[PDB]
Amino acid sequence: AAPSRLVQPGCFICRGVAVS
Amino acid sequence: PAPSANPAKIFIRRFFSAGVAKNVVSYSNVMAAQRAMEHPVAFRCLDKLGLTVQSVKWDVGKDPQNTQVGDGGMSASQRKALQQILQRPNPTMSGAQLRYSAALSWACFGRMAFKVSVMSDGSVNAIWPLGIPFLKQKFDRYGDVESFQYGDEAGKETIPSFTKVEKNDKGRPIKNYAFMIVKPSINGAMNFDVQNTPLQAIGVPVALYDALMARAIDSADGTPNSKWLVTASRDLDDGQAKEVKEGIEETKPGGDNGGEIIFIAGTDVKVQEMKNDLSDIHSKVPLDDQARTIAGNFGIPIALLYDESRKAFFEDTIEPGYLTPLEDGFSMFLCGAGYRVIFDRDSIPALRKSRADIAATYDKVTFITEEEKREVTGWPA
Amino acid sequence: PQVLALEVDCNIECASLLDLYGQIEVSRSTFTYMKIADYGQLGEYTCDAKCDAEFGEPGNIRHLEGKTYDYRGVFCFNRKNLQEANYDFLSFMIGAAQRSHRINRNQALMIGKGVNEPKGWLTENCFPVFQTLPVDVNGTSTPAFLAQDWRRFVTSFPAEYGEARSVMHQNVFGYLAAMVDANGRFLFGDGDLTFTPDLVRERIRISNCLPDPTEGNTKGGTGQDAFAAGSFVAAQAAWKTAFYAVEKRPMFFEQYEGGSSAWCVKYQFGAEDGGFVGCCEHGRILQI
Repeated sequence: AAPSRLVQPGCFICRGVAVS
Repeated sequence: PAPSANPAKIFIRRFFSAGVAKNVVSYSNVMAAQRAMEHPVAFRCLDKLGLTVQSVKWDVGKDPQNTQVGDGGMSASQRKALQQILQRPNPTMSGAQLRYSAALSWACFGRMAFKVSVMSDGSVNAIWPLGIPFLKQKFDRYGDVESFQYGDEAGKETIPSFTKVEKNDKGRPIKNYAFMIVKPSINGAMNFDVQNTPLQAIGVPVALYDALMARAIDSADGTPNSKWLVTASRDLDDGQAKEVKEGIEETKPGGDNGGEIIFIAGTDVKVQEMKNDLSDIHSKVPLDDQARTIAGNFGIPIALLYDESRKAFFEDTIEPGYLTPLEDGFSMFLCGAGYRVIFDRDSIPALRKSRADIAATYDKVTFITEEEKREVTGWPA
Repeated sequence: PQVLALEVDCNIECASLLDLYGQIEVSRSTFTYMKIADYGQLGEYTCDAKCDAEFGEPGNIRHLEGKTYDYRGVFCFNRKNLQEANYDFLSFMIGAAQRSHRINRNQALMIGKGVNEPKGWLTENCFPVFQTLPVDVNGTSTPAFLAQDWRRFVTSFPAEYGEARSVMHQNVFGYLAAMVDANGRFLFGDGDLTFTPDLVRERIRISNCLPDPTEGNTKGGTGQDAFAAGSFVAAQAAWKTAFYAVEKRPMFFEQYEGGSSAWCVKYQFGAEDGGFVGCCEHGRILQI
């Protein structure tokens, strides 16, 4: 089988305040 | 007590799969037993095996190796009911025909299956034989059978096995069950194994017998039965070639000039007489050999198809191959310890003389008590 | 020349979403049942000193019914390799047919399409679907799925409906378990190399042939790995009253004498079963 990636969730915190 | 842990789990792992209701006999064996019922020699032996075992008489009785003082004849009323059913099975059936079917199916497939309908208290009500071809069985998770499937779509009675069924406080069942008596083989596999049948190793000679006999029937009609291939020459005026024919032909028994010589003046005709043996069309030598194979493989002294050979056929293959396995299968689960199914050896008309002399000579010995003089020739007490 | 007994097969099932749904048994091929649409209002807060009353408005009782669909197949042999082989093709194919029937019944009761297949609750699309919000990253508005959303969805089930389990993929469960907070810590199972809580107690039954939103466990999502918004994530329902499964007859096998031309002996196999959805208010679907 071809080498498949293992992408995982990153640092997910917010949904309501964009950074300046 | 009941280990419930047998070493027969070696097969349910991957060699087998639980909850499948697999068939007990391969369709090839079923068809092989079917066509063998019309084969002359095979049918002859098969009906012989069933016939002789059908002559033995049943009865319930005490077992000789009765070290069980706590007798398993739980009620002594289940035993009389067991005696009744052993002599009178389910209506429109006798014990003799039951024996015939059991031993026959044992010979063709190496299995015995039955059905019981014990009422409520270990008292057996009736017994039914089961068609071994179309009987399916279902295995447990550890090592054994739990139910039997009998019928494809409509009839689906998941009849429980004897091992798993609602028992009494003493051990006897209360509801219906089945037996599935099996013949062992190599590599163990108490029930997961292949059958052990004489039909396994008779395929080639029966095929040869059919082929040679088919050659016989064919050549019987198809070979000219005429003699005297007479031949003339192309100088004989067909118109008198008729009369020379009418001269020779009209000598048959009850003819015009019958039995008189044949005179041909000029134009010498030449006769040659065909042999037409036709006396070895069935290949007598390579036919009786195959007959001896399919008879010996069933355990049949050739002489049967003199009295010493009958004694042998009775007490060398019939007794310890159909009578002992049937009795121990019944004795295993049909009644408690101390009592078991027994058949009287003295009912065999061929061994009556043998039992007579053995009883007579034993009468002469003196350093032996009367009870053991009895027990050595039957006669319990 | 040293043929072994090894029979490596290496094929998988799913889990079974059968012990969840309410099971019922029917003999005939058409069942029927009553349903209460609404009790309706009867009686108002009438005034006093009024020798009268109001008839109100009666309720409603409907009478629905449902069939059961059949599932059949056929397979033959050649009776020559069947005779000369060192195996049992018959039992092999019986097992294969039972396996295929089980997996097909499961996938049908899940995603069945109308005619001659029980309508699965996926294609029914009357379970309320709750879609999760997208997230921001470097200005981009990629969609995501958080433990916060998972907790919100598992908590928003109406309490009076009863206890309701959830169904979701092991890939989704691994994604949930392998979450990281801001600095570096795991959200669940802090510092034990693995998070494996008692499923049966967390009331989360697991399976393996759901839409599996994280494609091949390769769609965590920060760039072009976004969850492709519009993909099933999980379902939560009081299954003992949301979806019913009717059973009539187990599998049966029969040789077909006639059609067997003495070369290829043939068996047929058959079964009948079905499923439906009752009150599809008990039951919600969390989606991206």
